[PDB]
Amino acid sequence: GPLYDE
Amino acid sequence: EMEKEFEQIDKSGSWAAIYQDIRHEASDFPCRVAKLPKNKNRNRYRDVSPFDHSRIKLHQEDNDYINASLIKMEEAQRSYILTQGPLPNTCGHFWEMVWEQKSRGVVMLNRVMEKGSLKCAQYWPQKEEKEMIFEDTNLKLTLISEDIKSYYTVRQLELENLTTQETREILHFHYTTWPDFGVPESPASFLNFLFKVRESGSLSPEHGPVVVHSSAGIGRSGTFCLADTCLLLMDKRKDPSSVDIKKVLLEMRKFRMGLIQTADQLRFSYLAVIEGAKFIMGDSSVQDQWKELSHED
Ligand SMILES: [Cl-]
Ligand SMILES: [Cl-]
Ligand SMILES: [Mg+2]
Repeated sequence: GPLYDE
Repeated sequence: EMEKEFEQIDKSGSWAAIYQDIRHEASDFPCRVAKLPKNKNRNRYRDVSPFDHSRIKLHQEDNDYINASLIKMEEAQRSYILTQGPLPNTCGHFWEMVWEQKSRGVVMLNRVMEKGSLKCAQYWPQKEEKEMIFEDTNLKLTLISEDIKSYYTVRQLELENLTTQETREILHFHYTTWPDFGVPESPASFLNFLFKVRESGSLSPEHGPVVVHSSAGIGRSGTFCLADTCLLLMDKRKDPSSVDIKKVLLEMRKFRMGLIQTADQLRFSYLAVIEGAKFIMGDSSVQDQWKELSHED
């Protein structure tokens, strides 16, 4: 999934 | 104490170190429900989940899961609900939560599109005559009016529960110029917005907890709640200088992971609280000086 931190 | 600490850390260029220690010392609790395979489409980011212990539960037999946490600041006597920016399939769950938790206000610190990428669904109506109906949770949402300022907007929304036939006015406080992984333009523009939320009555203990969100519901959102909380403590404590921002933030991190995403957000938080303290100390005139300084035209 997408990552918020990066 | 607080103001001397800001000095020494700035003097040292130790913001990054201080922020990393916070990261290292933060709580880790289980997020088992968030991680359930059936909840993958309910989570915007793999790396941002609610703890089981503080997660908001939906009043649903189906699937009670939303990516939202109750931050309950005991000494401050304020609760907030921090949530991700809702997804296209979670907007109904969002407004069901607002309804069930009796919130009056929603504070949005992001935009729907940031750096070319969708960060938050368009979960509220942009036009009066184009109301939204959330079929899954049986809610209707209507834009009544809005007040657009230079860097934030306040909207008056009517939320109707179609099952119970009841309606509630929700206030939408939307900060439209706070960049992702960034900070507000100045302490004054931040405070002016925070004080606008406060003066609306949305944070009163007679309502349910405000819902504060960003894209993930941790970075900007963390910044907003930590400031508010610290300024509350400043006002309650025998010694206003005893407020330790780092401790208050680790306390909030017991409830939702990852609050405050950068060292510079941490630093801004200190700036805000330091400036904000002029009000708390008794000078109620400085509100008017923030308003003017924020250029809200
Ligand atoms: Cl499952
Ligand atoms: Cl937007
Ligand atoms: Mg129109």
